[PDB]
Amino acid sequence: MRGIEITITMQSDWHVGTGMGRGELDSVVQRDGDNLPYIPGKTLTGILRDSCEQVALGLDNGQTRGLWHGWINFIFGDQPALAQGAIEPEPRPALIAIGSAHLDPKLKAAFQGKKQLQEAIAFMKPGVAIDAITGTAKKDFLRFEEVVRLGAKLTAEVELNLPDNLSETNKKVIAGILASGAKLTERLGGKRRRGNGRCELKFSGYSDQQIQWLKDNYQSVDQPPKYQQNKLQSAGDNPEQQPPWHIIPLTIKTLSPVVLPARTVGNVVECLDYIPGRYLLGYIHKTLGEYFDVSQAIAAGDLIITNATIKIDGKAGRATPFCLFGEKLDGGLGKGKGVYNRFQESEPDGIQLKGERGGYVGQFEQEQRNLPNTGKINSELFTHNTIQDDVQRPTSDVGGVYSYEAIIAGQTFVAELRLPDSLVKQITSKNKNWQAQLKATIRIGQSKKDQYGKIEVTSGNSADLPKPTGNNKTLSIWFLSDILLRGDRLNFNATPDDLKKYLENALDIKLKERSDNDLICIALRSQRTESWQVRWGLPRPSLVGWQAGSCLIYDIESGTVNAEKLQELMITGIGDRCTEGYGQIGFNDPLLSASLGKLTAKNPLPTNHPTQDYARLIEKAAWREAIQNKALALASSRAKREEILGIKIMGKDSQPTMTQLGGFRSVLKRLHSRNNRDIVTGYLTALEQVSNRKEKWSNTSQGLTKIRNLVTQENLIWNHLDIDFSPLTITQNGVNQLKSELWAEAVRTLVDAIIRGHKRDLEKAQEN
Amino acid sequence: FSVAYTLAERLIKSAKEVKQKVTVTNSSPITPFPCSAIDFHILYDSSGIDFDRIREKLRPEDNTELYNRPYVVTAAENLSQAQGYEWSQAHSLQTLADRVSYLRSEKSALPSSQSHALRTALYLEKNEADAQYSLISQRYKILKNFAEDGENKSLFHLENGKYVTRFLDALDAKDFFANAN
Amino acid sequence: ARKVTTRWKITGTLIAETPLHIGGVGGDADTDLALAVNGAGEYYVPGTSLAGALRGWMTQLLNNDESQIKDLWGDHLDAKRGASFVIVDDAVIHIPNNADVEIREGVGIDRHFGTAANGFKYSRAVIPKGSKFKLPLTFDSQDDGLPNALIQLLCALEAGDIRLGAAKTRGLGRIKLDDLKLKSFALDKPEGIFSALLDQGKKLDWNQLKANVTYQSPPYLGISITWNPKDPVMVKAEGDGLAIDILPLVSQVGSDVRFVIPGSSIKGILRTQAERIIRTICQSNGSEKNFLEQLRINLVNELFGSASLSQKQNGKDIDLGKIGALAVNDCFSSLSMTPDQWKAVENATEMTGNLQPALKQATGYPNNISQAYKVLQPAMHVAVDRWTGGAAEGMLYSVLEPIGVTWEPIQVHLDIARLKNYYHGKEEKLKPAIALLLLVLRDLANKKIPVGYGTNRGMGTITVSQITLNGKALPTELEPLNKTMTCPNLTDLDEAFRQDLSTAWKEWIADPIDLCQQ
Repeated sequence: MRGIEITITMQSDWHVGTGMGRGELDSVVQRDGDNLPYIPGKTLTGILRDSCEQVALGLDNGQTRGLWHGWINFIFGDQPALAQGAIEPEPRPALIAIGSAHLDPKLKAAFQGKKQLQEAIAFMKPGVAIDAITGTAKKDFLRFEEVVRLGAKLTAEVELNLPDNLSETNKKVIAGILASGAKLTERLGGKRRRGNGRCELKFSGYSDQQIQWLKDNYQSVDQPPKYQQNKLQSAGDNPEQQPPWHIIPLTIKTLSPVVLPARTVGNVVECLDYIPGRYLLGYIHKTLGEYFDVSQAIAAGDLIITNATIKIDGKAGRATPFCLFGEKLDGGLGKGKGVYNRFQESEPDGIQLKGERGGYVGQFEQEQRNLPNTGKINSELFTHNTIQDDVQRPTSDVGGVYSYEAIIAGQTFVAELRLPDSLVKQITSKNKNWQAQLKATIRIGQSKKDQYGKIEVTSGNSADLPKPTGNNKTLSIWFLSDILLRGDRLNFNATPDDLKKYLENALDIKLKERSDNDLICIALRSQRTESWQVRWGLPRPSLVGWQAGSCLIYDIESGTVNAEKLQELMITGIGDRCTEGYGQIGFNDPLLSASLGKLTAKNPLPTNHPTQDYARLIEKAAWREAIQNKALALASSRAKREEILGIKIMGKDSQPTMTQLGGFRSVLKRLHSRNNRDIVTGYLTALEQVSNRKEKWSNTSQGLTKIRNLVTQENLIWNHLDIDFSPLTITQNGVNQLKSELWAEAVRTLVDAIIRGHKRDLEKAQEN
Repeated sequence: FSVAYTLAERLIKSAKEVKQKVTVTNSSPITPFPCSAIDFHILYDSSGIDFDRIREKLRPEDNTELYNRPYVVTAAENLSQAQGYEWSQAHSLQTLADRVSYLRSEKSALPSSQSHALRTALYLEKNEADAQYSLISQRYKILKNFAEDGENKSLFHLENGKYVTRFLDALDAKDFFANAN
Repeated sequence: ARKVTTRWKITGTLIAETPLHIGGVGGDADTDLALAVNGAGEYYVPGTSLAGALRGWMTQLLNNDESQIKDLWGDHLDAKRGASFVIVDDAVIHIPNNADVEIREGVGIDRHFGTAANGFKYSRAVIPKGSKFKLPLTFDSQDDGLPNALIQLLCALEAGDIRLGAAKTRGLGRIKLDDLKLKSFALDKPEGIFSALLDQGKKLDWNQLKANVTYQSPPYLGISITWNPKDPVMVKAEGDGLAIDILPLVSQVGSDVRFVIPGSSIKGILRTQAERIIRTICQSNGSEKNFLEQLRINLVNELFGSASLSQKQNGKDIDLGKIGALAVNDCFSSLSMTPDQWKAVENATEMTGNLQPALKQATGYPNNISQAYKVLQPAMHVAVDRWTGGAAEGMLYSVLEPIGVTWEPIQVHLDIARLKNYYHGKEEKLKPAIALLLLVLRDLANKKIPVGYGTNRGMGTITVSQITLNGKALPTELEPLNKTMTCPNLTDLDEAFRQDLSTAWKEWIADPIDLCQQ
């Protein structure tokens, strides 16, 4: 389902999300992938939950547990980290998913590349603590905080995956609670109690009619329905698998950060730099499960979804082979030079090598003449807290803070769904446009309901099958996924001899480790994967194997390898759980045969737009501070002061005296608008009409007329400032209007800077 | 401690960059000349807890960086026979310790009021940082020591095309340079 | 969530009873200290600045008890307090009509030369007077009813006893609450939670709670001085006019402009005479000290205040700064003009031309230049060259002398509670500070302290006809201060009280220790 939104109108300046500060700031707000401020969906869920907890706590007549608190645990899910002892029921997930509230997409586009404007969305708020007896600032207690301008309208997508059996009364209860708790929300973020973070929070479609219904009906409302999993159902009716194997390449693009747990340890989750195929098995069950028994196909091994690895050269990036070694001082794939395939190249004299250990390499033909392109996955750490509800601040009892690494938005990954011809016949007999159903937007990962996990999936055209070369002299193996062999005792403690025996049996060829002493023959690392199974409500077992990237090469002692069989093993994978993407091999790849040591690497807002008012506040800020900084620079040179006003130093002397500049500057304080330029022109004519005062300004570089011009030629302040305002404006007709608005302030700002820089250069000449 | 130690494992790499900026003259392969160096942070939690993010918040403009913080502590005399000698002097910890001493020296010789005006200006472009400094340089003669241009009109010096300064490092370390000696 | 037996929305109008300055980071190219503005650029009171204003006052009310303060304003470190139960929002300031911000000039006057100290020239943007902003307060009650300390706070707001922003002693920061409204929502119950969602709450009669309580106004002494200018009195306006070079300073006071004597000005003259008395007794010279050192002398550091200045004493670190216990309020004339009537004077160009109608208009005597000029009189002045006579080239200048402007009483406010805190509670240590203040008032009444511009040059002499000392909750031995004095020489205060003060004064003169060091 889709269509619900939360609209957040920020009604005071607001601060959210981060325990860090920039150069002049000791607290910096959280910023999306566009570097624009946003309300994270975990903050928004937590704020909206709290306000629903208030409503329920009122409807419960102040009982901390009761009927309506049950409804909150229905809508927002139980909090199993709080409860202690033998809680028997499995924890309910939320019915509501709430995204991060981002700025309007068109406004966000206006900002792109305008770094100066992105900074102008927020400003320093001062903060000082006063000593109660002295009435003066305490030592240490001086802070400067980034705050985001009020008026921001942010919107978050919301999804309500209500149960299929839920009654119309219970639907209206959920709407009533959510509409109520939204309207009860008046603040969010940091320092809500001291002004910040005031807001209106609205759902689309939840008017006060939804609150009024609850008011009329809350006394009639039962306990929420019991939660149950959507269990799997197997038809068993699939065909037997038949060759060929179709390959349906799925592009995955991350649209919000995705947490793909590598190591879940304490208060931090570390993230993979690839999407395991098991994350896509739910999307495969959704889209294709109407055409064939996906669960039977998984059981039979008629289905593979590979890992989504970073897209390189338009294809799936391949896990960097551990046979590649870089020069420890001045080589490796990140340097783009000095990479040796130790399966084929000796270690050079003097220089010691280090193994490559990660990242993904692109494509490489047998005569690439270049190092393969290296893809890197960008990942960011996100930090969250839990609030203890009675003290309304994090505490040790609630665990305080936790972090997720996430694959950030905008990353593009390629998976492949492989299916046998018999299933593709089955599907195509039921839908000829079935690959069009593979277009979806889905949530995967950890924390997938709130801030994390939104990905677009799009299918390509049917890709070509792999084309391994059946070399009869040597066979190499490159691990592109994590191989999970079982030992002969069915535990995972297999060894490289188990892999040798496995491939020997599968390909019907005897193998021996190659003995060339300068060259390495095996370059494995082990991997242990810890995972949860959502259908079990228990962790999976522990899956031990070898890491993607591990490599080995064998001398083929007897038998002949079949490229038809190498291809079959390059589609189905080897070992356990190949349906999830484990077991993905590369056979006789060029990059493992090649010798590499010699190679090297290769718009403005519409005028009517609703955020035009807000954008104009950002513009004035960016313009004002631009004018100020330029006025400082221009005033820092005596040639620019003499050009703009004629003011100059003549030894100890100032032309004119500082008293004459102070008189002018005191009149320019009255230049609030271009309707006040008559005030300054009044002063100048009076000065000019008195001979002794006019002579006070001789030996200026025509300073009286330079002042007349600057006050009466509106373009001239902008000519002197010579600021390029294009990076600083986003409103259409922003430059013309802001010039008409900020003119008098720019004149005042420049003259004030010039006269200060003049006096302080005069002090260097005068104070000797 | 865990976050602090992983910072140190990144700081140790930043100090260990002396391994290839100060190198044995006429060596082949280019061996490091034995050189000792420090990098330090002072988290406050504000800077970003990740070293890569920590340093990009102190590079406010594309040619301007507000940290000189890999500081060589080996004596100049010991370094004089290496290649990269000139770099080691600009990165000598004594330059930081001297400037900290000028900040600590005294009422304050450089008022904190005015140190923080300069601190604020450093985040601007050099033309604006130098403008602020030129408003101050002859009101507080101690600032002749905090300059790095060789002209006594800027807090920055040019290093491999970057305007780099110790002044904001000296404000950071002003209270972390204490000793029982 | 956090349990809330009842949520209270407390709101009303706060009016600037004096100018106001909450500062932003500082400096807008028109003022060295620039007002705080929200993200929309509108002048506003940060809810932080008002929360600490109200918490600070409450801290003095409750004798600095941490417990009850943190019960209402939260605590970062107690394991059972956390977030505040009082929410204070940011409140935008509505300057009356659309009067622009005033800029106020400031100068430090060197105590040796009697002239503007070098560098000590500054300006502060200030919100006019009459300006309004919301009282944005919310209170979540876990107890039943509304706290006494919070009722006392709302009483102090309606009394105008809380001060906000910078320069609280030097003229600024007085606010008064009007039209206080209390809306209650029983968030503990279904009907009250729906009332929060839909009905805008139960109105409580404030007058009922205001009757249940007595307002516990803290110890203070208030001095109100009635003066009439003997010689014209005026602070100089920020820049030279056209028809008149030297014009009086004016401020917006509602919808009208009035002549103002900043409290910064009355405080600097009082401080200058206070310091001169102290230095005279100790025979202590001021010529070698810089201006910040000249200011820093005993008793005046407590009364008039001292700059914040952290100093390492010996391991221990101490702030030498303290706010002034003595606070002076800007003074305003009986005589008001519409904002354009004065602009007619400021923009007059010929003293015998268009200036004459402007002054006739602004003084309220449109048809009597004689009566008009018995109120505001233009005065020409020459410097006469000593060999030739005649007049020195260029040295012709004019003053608009407010010869007949009538002024309001000067109002000084001595926070006896603030002094007593400096003296660590010892009410016996008050007597020298009180004795000094009465000596300064004896000089003020005896014309020894001229005020404003041009004091040596035909202006600034005042006649003090009444001083009204009117303290509340004074310590029992200072209660004879409660007197209306009209003799300049203090002889309306009881002689036994003036002798008691004189005895403690003489005991301090004999050994002028730093009386707040213990």
